[PDB]
Amino acid sequence: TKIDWNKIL
Amino acid sequence: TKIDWNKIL
Amino acid sequence: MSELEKAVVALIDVFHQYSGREGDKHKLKKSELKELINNELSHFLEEIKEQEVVDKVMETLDSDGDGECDFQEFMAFVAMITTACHEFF
Amino acid sequence: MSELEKAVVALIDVFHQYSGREGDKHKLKKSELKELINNELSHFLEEIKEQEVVDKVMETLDSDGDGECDFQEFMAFVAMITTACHEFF
Ligand SMILES: [Ca+2]
Ligand SMILES: [Ca+2]
Ligand SMILES: [Ca+2]
Ligand SMILES: [Ca+2]
Repeated sequence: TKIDWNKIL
Repeated sequence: TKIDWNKIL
Repeated sequence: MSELEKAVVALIDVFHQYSGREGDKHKLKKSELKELINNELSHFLEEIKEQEVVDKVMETLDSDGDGECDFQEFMAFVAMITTACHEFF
Repeated sequence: MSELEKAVVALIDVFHQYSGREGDKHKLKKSELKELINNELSHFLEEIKEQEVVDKVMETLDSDGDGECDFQEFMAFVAMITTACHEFF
């Protein structure tokens, strides 16, 4: 499940 | 592997 | 599908198994925390058989001071366990 | 033996698989971090195919500012992933 990337950082 | 309890707390 | 991804799902799955038992479904109260430890961490931690050990563990993990262990505080607990596991090794 | 205990061993095992490849065997350098992500987190994170994403991820995870990701910083990364995984859900 793409959880990504700015979320995150 | 007992990793315990004061270690921890 | 990788073992680390399996580890991530396990962390989530087990926290909610216990946190959802009673009260706030997103936090572990003392009895939920105690059973999680006794049932799921028996190879890393000694079975909690005394009220005061339950109480002290919660006091330690309860960082924001609300009497319960939320998911952030749980991850900190996991970090503590995982760190302590090497060393040994 | 429980799934949480399996999760704890996986965390340790995978960090060291990657951290020990080069240089400091207890820290992930950028190339080690990048491969860990690409090889082991492909269902949760988009494959890193640009240098600047590698660089930004390390900048974010490198809390003590030494250019590498140690095991404490790695656990923080795992906490971040695991938190982001619910929600969704
Ligand atoms: Ca609860
Ligand atoms: Ca709390
Ligand atoms: Ca290294
Ligand atoms: Ca660092």
